[PDB]
Amino acid sequence: IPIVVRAYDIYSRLLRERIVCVMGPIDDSVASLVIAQLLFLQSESNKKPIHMYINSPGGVVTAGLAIYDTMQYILNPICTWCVGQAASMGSLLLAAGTPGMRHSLPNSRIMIHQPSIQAEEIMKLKKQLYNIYAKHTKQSLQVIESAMERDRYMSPMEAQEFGILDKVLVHPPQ
Amino acid sequence: IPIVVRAYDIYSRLLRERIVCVMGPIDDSVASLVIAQLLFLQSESNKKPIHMYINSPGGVVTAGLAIYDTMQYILNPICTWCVGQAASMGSLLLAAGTPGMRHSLPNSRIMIHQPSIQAEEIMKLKKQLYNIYAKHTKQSLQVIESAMERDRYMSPMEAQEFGILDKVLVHPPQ
Amino acid sequence: IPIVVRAYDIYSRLLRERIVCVMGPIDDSVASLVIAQLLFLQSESNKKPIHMYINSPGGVVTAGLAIYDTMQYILNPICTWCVGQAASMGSLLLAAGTPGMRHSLPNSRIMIHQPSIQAEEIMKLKKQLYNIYAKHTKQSLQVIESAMERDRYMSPMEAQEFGILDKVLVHPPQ
Amino acid sequence: IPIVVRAYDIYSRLLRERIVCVMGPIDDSVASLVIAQLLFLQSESNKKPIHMYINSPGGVVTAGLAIYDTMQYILNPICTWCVGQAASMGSLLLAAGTPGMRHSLPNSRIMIHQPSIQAEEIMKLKKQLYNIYAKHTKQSLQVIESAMERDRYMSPMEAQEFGILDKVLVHPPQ
Amino acid sequence: IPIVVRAYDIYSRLLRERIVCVMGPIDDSVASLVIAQLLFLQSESNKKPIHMYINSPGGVVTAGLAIYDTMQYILNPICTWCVGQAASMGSLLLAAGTPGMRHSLPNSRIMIHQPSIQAEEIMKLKKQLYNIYAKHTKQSLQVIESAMERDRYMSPMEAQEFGILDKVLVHPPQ
Amino acid sequence: IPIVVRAYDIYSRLLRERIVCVMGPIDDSVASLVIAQLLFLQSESNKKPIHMYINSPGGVVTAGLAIYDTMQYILNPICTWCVGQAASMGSLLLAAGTPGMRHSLPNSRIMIHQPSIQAEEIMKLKKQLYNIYAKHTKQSLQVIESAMERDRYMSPMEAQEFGILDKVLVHPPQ
Amino acid sequence: IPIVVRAYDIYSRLLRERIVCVMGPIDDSVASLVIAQLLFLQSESNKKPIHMYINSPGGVVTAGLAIYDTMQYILNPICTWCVGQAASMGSLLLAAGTPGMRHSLPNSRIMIHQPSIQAEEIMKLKKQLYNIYAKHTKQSLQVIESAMERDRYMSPMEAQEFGILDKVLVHPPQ
Amino acid sequence: IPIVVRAYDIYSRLLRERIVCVMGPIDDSVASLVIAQLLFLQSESNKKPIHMYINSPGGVVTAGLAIYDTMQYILNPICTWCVGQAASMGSLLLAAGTPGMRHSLPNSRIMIHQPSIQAEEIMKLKKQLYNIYAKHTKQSLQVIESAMERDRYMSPMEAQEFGILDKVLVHPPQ
Amino acid sequence: IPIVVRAYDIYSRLLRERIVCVMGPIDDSVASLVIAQLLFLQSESNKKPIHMYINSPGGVVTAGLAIYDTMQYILNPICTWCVGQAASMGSLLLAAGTPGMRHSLPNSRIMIHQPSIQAEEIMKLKKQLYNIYAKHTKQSLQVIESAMERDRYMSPMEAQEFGILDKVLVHPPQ
Amino acid sequence: IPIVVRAYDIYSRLLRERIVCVMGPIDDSVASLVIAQLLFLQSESNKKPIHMYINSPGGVVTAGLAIYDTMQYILNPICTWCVGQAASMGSLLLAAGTPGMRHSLPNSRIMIHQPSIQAEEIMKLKKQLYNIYAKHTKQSLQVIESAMERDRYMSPMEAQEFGILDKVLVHPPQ
Ligand SMILES: C[C@@H]1Cc2nc(NCc3ccc(Br)cc3)[nH]c(=O)c2CN1Cc1cccc(C#N)c1
Ligand SMILES: C[C@@H]1Cc2nc(NCc3ccc(Br)cc3)[nH]c(=O)c2CN1Cc1cccc(C#N)c1
Ligand SMILES: C[C@@H]1Cc2nc(NCc3ccc(Br)cc3)[nH]c(=O)c2CN1Cc1cccc(C#N)c1
Ligand SMILES: C[C@@H]1Cc2nc(NCc3ccc(Br)cc3)[nH]c(=O)c2CN1Cc1cccc(C#N)c1
Ligand SMILES: C[C@@H]1Cc2nc(NCc3ccc(Br)cc3)[nH]c(=O)c2CN1Cc1cccc(C#N)c1
Ligand SMILES: C[C@@H]1Cc2nc(NCc3ccc(Br)cc3)[nH]c(=O)c2CN1Cc1cccc(C#N)c1
Ligand SMILES: C[C@@H]1Cc2nc(NCc3ccc(Br)cc3)[nH]c(=O)c2CN1Cc1cccc(C#N)c1
Ligand SMILES: C[C@@H]1Cc2nc(NCc3ccc(Br)cc3)[nH]c(=O)c2CN1Cc1cccc(C#N)c1
Ligand SMILES: C[C@@H]1Cc2nc(NCc3ccc(Br)cc3)[nH]c(=O)c2CN1Cc1cccc(C#N)c1
Ligand SMILES: C[C@@H]1Cc2nc(NCc3ccc(Br)cc3)[nH]c(=O)c2CN1Cc1cccc(C#N)c1
Repeated sequence: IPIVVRAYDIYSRLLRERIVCVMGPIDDSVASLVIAQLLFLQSESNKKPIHMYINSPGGVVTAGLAIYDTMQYILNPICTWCVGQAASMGSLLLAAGTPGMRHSLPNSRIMIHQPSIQAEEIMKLKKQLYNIYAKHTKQSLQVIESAMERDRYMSPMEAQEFGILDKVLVHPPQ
Repeated sequence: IPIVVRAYDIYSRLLRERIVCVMGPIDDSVASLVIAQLLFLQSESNKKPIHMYINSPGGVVTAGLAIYDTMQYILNPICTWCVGQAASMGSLLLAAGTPGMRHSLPNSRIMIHQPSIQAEEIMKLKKQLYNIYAKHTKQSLQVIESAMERDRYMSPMEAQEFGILDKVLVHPPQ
Repeated sequence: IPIVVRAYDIYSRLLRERIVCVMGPIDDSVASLVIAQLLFLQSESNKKPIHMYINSPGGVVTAGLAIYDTMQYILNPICTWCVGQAASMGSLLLAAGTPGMRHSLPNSRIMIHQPSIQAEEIMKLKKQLYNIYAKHTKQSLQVIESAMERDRYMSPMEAQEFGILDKVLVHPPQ
Repeated sequence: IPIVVRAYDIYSRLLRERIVCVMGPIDDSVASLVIAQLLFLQSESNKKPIHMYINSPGGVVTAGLAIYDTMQYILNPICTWCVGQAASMGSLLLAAGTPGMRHSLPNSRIMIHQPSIQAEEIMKLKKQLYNIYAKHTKQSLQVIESAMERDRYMSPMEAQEFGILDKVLVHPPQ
Repeated sequence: IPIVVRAYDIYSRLLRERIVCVMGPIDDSVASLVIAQLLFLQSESNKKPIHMYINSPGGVVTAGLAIYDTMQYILNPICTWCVGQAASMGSLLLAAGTPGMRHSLPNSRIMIHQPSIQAEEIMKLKKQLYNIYAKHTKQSLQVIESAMERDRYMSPMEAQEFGILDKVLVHPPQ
Repeated sequence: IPIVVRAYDIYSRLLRERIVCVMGPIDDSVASLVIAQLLFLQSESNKKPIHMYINSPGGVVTAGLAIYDTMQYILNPICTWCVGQAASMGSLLLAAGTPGMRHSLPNSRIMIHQPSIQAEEIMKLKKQLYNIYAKHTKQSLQVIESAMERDRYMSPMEAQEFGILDKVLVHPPQ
Repeated sequence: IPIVVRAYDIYSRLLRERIVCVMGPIDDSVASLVIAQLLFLQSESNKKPIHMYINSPGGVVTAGLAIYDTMQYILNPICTWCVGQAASMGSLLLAAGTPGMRHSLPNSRIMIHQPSIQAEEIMKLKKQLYNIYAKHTKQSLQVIESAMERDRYMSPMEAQEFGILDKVLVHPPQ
Repeated sequence: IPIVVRAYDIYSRLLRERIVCVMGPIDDSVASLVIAQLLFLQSESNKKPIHMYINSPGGVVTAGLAIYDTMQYILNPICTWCVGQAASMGSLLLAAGTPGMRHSLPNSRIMIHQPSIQAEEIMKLKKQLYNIYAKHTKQSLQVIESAMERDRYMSPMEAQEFGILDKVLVHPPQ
Repeated sequence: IPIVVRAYDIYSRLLRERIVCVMGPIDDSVASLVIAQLLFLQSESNKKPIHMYINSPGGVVTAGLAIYDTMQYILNPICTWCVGQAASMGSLLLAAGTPGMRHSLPNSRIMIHQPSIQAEEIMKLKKQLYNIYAKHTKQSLQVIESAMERDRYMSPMEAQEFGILDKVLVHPPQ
Repeated sequence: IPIVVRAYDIYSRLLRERIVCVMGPIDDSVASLVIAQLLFLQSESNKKPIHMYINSPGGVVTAGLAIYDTMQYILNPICTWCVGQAASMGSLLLAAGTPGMRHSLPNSRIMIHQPSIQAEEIMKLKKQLYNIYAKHTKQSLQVIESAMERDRYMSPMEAQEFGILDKVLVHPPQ
């Protein structure tokens, strides 16, 4: 994490590009940082888009739900880019983007299995996650449950036709 | 924790927005930090409100009681925002907010079970918590005990009708 | 631990409000820090009061005795504020405050039990604690020993009746 | 890691010479840093080349594939310099360089074995790697699968004739 | 590691004397740092010499080969000074210096045993080291193999007559 | 564990008195041993009763369910004696006793909270536990769910009137 | 594990009842023991059946395949009994039983997900498992794959109608 | 633990003298062993007494209560002998002995402080302990609670005066 | 590991069936035990065959070579049965069996990759392994080197075609 | 620990010579063992002497007091032999022997410092030790306190003239 050039860090100038990247497992600290960055970008401008690079092997369910609630709260359109992999919570945040701005890369893998203590609490968490999926991906609850029951990854085109993604860019279209 | 924009980081500008975030488990250090931040915001202006983002999986009983005493001591109205999950100790602070300023998010989870060496000390602490709940939630001691005896998470609407929350917002007032 | 406001840390401005915070267990380093802060505050002003916030689950006997000797040595009046829990050494430093200026929040906890290798040394230290309590709380050595034999936490009102506290404030009296 | 010469660190000036370096094992953080550096160099100039030094013993397949997708996304030609060794996951990044600009030092070691929990996921990743190698190395899928099935290190000349490298420099052009 | 004086660290000023010290075991990070320092000194001036202090108890074979390739690539004459000892890779880098500039100290010990799990890879690396020694030391492959097969250290005079060193200085000749 | 007197061990003569014991946490090995003992006692006599002492603080749900299925399969009447305590799983084993043979000592403790990765699996297991309780205790599903939702122990008389126990002996009734 | 009755152990008499118990995770040692027990029971009598109790959360794939090959090699009919739970690797052993002798208790759990570095080898093992399941359960490979692609536990009736089980007993035949 | 002389172990013959020793902390296994020994001695003879040597630094409240219930259940009179020391549970089992047979050695130490997650559970357990003490020592609940609220050790003579002991023997009756 | 019946352990009767199972990784102790068992079976009868069950994930090269030299030294024909898998040294011992007696089960996995500090020593050992394979498998050195260079598992039929096996039995000979 | 010869262990025959060796630190287990052995030797014959070899670097105060109470309780004359050393509790048990039978060896060292949580408890225990010393050694309390306050060892002759020992033997006097 070297300093890039007014003496900005690689992750400091990154946020100055309206970009909030969620790298690694999603924990309480990472969730709080992402929420703070999203709110700061909203304060800077409530109409400009905010990019979110999603590369996480999982995380906490409550953390992802808080990040999703913050994303939906702010009035900025969220462009979710799956740069790497999209685990259960990562894939949820990916699908939680604005309709028509959920992009990805050719070798990006998406997974919605949600492998997951309090039985009733986690089951109701799964129920509300199914609800969020049915809302964003424009799908039904039965198909979402059947898909999340299978422990398997999906390709960019599969995720695009299923509703998780919208576009699959290989190079900047010009 | 990158630097945002006079060379301030996330957690510094967060406190400059009259906002305090009790993130992670509540311990002696976190409790002291929250108390200092609340008192500093009071010093800045005793009239302006203070926002408290509550996302904690639990914490210490004495720490939460100290945070509650500091909140009640300062003359600033406390807007408790349940951003994520609100454990027993965090749920107390969420209920200890100003009447009419205890907000939450759609996918937030609130718990008041308080899954809790000195048996008599922790019992008196539980009684103090019952009293605080009956005071802020405008409920009785019997119902509070019955609710805190069950290990479960309440929904935003359930916590709003029970007395823990006041409003359940999805987007800012349009 | 963010930066507050000329780019002062939270704990730095804290010491600039004549406040010393004895947080967490009391050890040699914490004791040296508290002693240095007290002496520096005396240097800044020998007549202005010094506020000592006490929240500790215990500590070292010699460390608490050093802090007490430093408090008694400096001419400044020491306002001991119990914010959280006051353990053996915490409660001892609390009772060691200037008469008429020992305060505690409504839900704070006080305990002088002192749950007491050199057996004779620690016993003589215990006798010194007995004497200090008899001096400050205006109580007799017999009742002090009888109370310290019981392992329990005193409430702010109970500690005020016992002579450990002078006031139990709920809100700034105006 | 000393400071070099306006108070620039060695790795800071390194990124300031359009020179990215995938050193050590490839993980989520390292891949995120590499992607950020690549995108920042594209922002500085989308036509000037970008140098990528590869001395990695491997890493996460997802991370390397994300780095590859980022390299292919940006319009800058990527000069992949194999320094020391180019393990499986690095070898792809070494083979993914712009044609006519993939260099390697005389004593560098190249390997594409890619030693190979979700079986279907990792095997689909292996198939994607086969496709990428066939694309960049201009080789067929059968020969790539045969070469990656053998656990061995190729020499710079061997990797050059195999299509992984374009030049094997001993000294700069005289 | 104090600061020497325009507020330069001891190692920062060391690197400003055209000097790169390979201290301790040679790992990937140390190898990358040495390569970056050598290339930076080249950029500063490709004509002035570069001093390399070699004191390491071993290291990685690929790391030493990368350092050697970097040394041979840059057009700067390398003055290798053995300060304290020279392990297998250290002694190799020592012999890899410019003819007539491979100095050492009286009590400096040189070892070329190379106590070398991919067996074929390490054996091919061993053959590469044999070739490098035969090139620089101006010796044959058989004698180099016989020497590296024995696990023992060599004195500065023995290393000078064998071809590893050129001069054995005690004090600056004036 | 001394030998008692034909040179039998404590736990050996114990099983020779048709007396099985579930001590400590219930696990795969313990459950297998209990099943083997129950089947051996059935082989010895399918009509004579079998005593099951329960002093377990819990264990695996599948193990307790295996023990329960073995108890139901064997035709022997099972006298479940709650000695010390009967945690959730043990409590099921305590409730799974033959009607009119579930005994408990005065100071014994009963608890059916069942505090408990696959969400749906554990939820269906909890549903099966609800069904088993409704069957044995002659209670409804709603009351069982309400009771098991509260994390608290029950007294012998409370468990007897609730349906978990039948008799509360202090001494052998004669 | 006390001694039962000529001073036989629990697991000793268990094997003397032509009964083998695959308890806990399946490893090399456990698989070798199961194979030895099966072959010894065959030696005793090739016509008499052999009972295999299956309570395992999984284990090594090669170990389970060795157990399956031993079961199929011996001429004795294998009566599989799912007690407690039959995880993926055990489920095969449960499904590999003789047609018409695969029993399961009411609360037992069956799972065939087979959650599974030698990527190619584990995929070929998964294909062999597909073949074995298609053979024993009298189902097509497509349905077997679509079923075990989901991570879930089947009930006794579900596994019986799917082909993994034959009978679901609650009590011995009256 | 040597063999004493029909090849008896020291503990084997010890238990053959109608003597049970609760040595060390009281856990589930120790509790089960003590219960088994007591019931075996009852089986041997219900009239003859049973000697219980108590040397424990503490233990589990549930284990001590189980041992107490077993002692009260069996008709044999229990002669409690405090050897070395008697902690909370040790002293409870000591006082639980038959009246007129609770002995202790001259230098033995008795402590009933009971220094003690479920708050309500442990509190009800402490209430049960208060009741047991009031029953056996013939003391009132108020004085019992005020006594064990202090953390101190009673001498054999003091414990005899307090009602915990009946005799303090220095030598057998001459 | 129960006892089978004149009070013989399972592994004891196993060796009494002229069988020597090399289970788990091959180490010095396991190699010594296997050699001792082979020589004991030779002493019992030099004409009767000796069965060697091979289920190993790997082992030491020297250990496997010692086992091979022992197998070749004794005049008994060695029937090597691959049960579950045959790793680097396991597969070598398997191929080292007497011609016409190397058997394997349908689902067994054979691998001769031999993924193998002394470099020259291990390379000479691997050359010896090449020679042994060429001797027993009737194959040439080049093909053996090509096969062992690939990290993959051969099926029983493939290993039979490659000369490692002579038969692939599904059931005993009818 | 070999077997000596009717197939008796070294320690078993040692205990059969009326000898109890308190070897190593004195803990609850060793204390119970010594008490049991002493009582067994009493049961065998209350007139014959009992030898006690004392070689321990310390132990527990309560354990030593229990051993002392057992020694004084039994009517057998205790011959305490100091073999190698005598720590605080070891030296106490040594002095606790019968007058005229407290022997030792030439190079045996005696220490009575007693370097010693519960301050008041250990203080009263050390007072009891003072009393025991004054009783057995025929000395006063002041001298005993002054001696135990010094952290130093004593020679056999010093301990004999002080009262701890009675004789200092080198060879059996004949
Ligand atoms: C109203 C309350 C206060 C507030 N304050 C500002 N100030 C701008 C700002 C925030 C943060 C940084 Br860093 C820098 C500048 N902007 C807002 O959007 C909010 C909203 N809050 C409600 C709310 C809603 C949903 C999720 C969360 C959460 N977590 C909180
Ligand atoms: C009177 C005593 C001193 C004092 N000092 C100031 N100065 C402002 C200030 C405080 C902190 C930072 Br950082 C920056 C500026 N402001 C106050 O509100 C208090 C109140 N204190 C009593 C008190 C009451 C309740 C909880 C606690 C606690 N813990 C302490
Ligand atoms: C006389 C000796 C020197 C001295 N020096 C100053 N200078 C002011 C100062 C101190 C510290 C910081 Br940071 C900044 C400014 N002020 C004093 O009060 C003392 C007293 N000392 C005696 C003494 C008494 C009791 C406890 C301790 C202790 N520990 C030491
Ligand atoms: C459109 C989206 C936003 C964006 N923003 C800028 N700004 C320049 C800049 C970036 C970073 C630093 Br540090 C400094 C300056 N430049 C871009 O190339 C992209 C592309 N993004 C899409 C995209 C494509 C492929 C991989 C990833 C990833 N990870 C993301
Ligand atoms: C051509 C490529 C880019 C390049 N860039 C510059 N710029 C100067 C500079 C470098 C680094 C720092 Br810090 C500061 C200033 N100078 C060069 O010598 C090289 C050579 N590279 C090829 C190359 C050859 C041998 C080993 C490695 C390696 N590892 C890489
Ligand atoms: C029919 C099958 C074979 C069998 N064999 C005997 N033999 C007596 C015996 C068993 C064990 C010892 Br040790 C000593 C003597 N007795 C039986 O009850 C059963 C029942 N089995 C079915 C079954 C039912 C429920 C749970 C499990 C389980 N786990 C297994
Ligand atoms: C022919 C070969 C030798 C042999 N020997 C006997 N003896 C009886 C016996 C075995 C074991 C104990 Br313990 C006690 C008595 N009985 C047999 O079934 C076999 C079969 N063998 C082939 C074979 C097939 C499948 C899996 C494995 C494996 N692993 C091995
Ligand atoms: C009636 C039930 C069965 C029974 N069986 C016998 N047999 C004698 C015996 C027991 C053990 C060994 Br070892 C050797 C011979 N004797 C009895 O006292 C009891 C009493 N039971 C009830 C009961 C009461 C209190 C605590 C517990 C407990 N834990 C259990
Ligand atoms: C001659 C030497 C002594 C000897 N002794 C006997 N006695 C039979 C016997 C051996 C072992 C047990 Br257990 C029980 C009975 N039988 C022999 O085969 C050998 C051969 N030895 C040479 C030799 C050759 C190859 C590998 C090794 C090895 N390791 C050793
Ligand atoms: C009266 C009570 C029962 C009793 N029983 C016998 N039986 C002989 C015997 C004991 C043990 C083995 Br092993 C073998 C044979 N002999 C006795 O001395 C005692 C004395 N007891 C009281 C007592 C006094 C002092 C310390 C402790 C202690 N700890 C206990």
